[PDB]
Amino acid sequence: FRMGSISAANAEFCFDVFNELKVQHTNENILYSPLSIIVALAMVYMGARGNTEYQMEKALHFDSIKCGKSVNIHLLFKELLSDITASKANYSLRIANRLYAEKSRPILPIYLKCVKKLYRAGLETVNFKTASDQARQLINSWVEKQTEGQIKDLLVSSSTDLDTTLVLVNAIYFKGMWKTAFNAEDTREMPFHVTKEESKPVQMMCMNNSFNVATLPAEKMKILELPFASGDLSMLVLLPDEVSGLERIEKTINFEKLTEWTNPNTMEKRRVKVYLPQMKIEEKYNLTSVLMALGMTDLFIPSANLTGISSAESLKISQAVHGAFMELSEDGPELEQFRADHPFLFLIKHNPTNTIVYFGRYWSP
Repeated sequence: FRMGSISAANAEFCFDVFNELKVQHTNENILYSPLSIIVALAMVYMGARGNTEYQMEKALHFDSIKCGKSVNIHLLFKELLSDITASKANYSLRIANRLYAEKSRPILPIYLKCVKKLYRAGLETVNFKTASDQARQLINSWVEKQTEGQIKDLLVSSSTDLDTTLVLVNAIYFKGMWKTAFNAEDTREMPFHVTKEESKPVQMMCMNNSFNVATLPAEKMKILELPFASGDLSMLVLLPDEVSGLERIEKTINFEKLTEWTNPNTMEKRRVKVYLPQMKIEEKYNLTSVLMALGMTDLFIPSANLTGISSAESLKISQAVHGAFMELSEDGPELEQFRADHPFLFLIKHNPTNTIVYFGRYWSP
């Protein structure tokens, strides 16, 4: 299992991000890709030195797993992304990952070559100094095109100016299809109980088929596995038994607990009557504060050491922005109930590696 340590680092980072993200996104849907974020940061890490590099190594959990000392890590991420990025029939996963760099911060040839070999077309030089607004529009157009129109204005107007030197831009798009097709003649409006007092209407899909499901009364939850019609991704839905059971589960979830709850011992194939809201979600984040709070403070202040990217005097990450879009479309004996009509957590995983590709909270339609 070559990819096992990288999958584990990604999961630990996922829950580190969730713990920070949820502090400032209360009573809100959450959707992000720990994988696309960690790949973006690994690309920057390749050019970081000194304390900046050390902080990233710890915060990305690389301290537990040519182009620098961590070339193997870069090689494993490149291989993993190549697996999951693809357009098959009924499967489209796109990651848009780019570091935009000010013209007057010349890029070291070695970093440019390393990005070409390991991180695709992941680096672009632009004129922020005297064309920061055109640069902004060009960046946002690229993100918008790569996400099939779904992630618009990722870099907002206040975010770039003549002093911008580096912007990390990361977006992920996924559109897949349910394997057990939900028949649209059964989709209908049902109340979603955001709280015991507040309900909102949602288009609710209904399925009745064999599914793997963990039934966990000691944790007061059920975990449903939903395969997709094509690709090697699947969804897990963690549904609290109680209308307001989410908070207790968010306070306790981490990589170790998630592994315990999904152990194959208690995952059982059985007939399930599933109610699930239409899963089409978009979220955008400025992750600068979150990543500083995780320990990568140096990267975002003028004392950043990015001398493996450029020898220029001043250099730092001005903004790190992430946009995530996820959609699953449909196709044209007693049952266990799985009625996801109150807030829940969900994730999309890459089955061959157990890598978390998306992590999210469904709070409200």
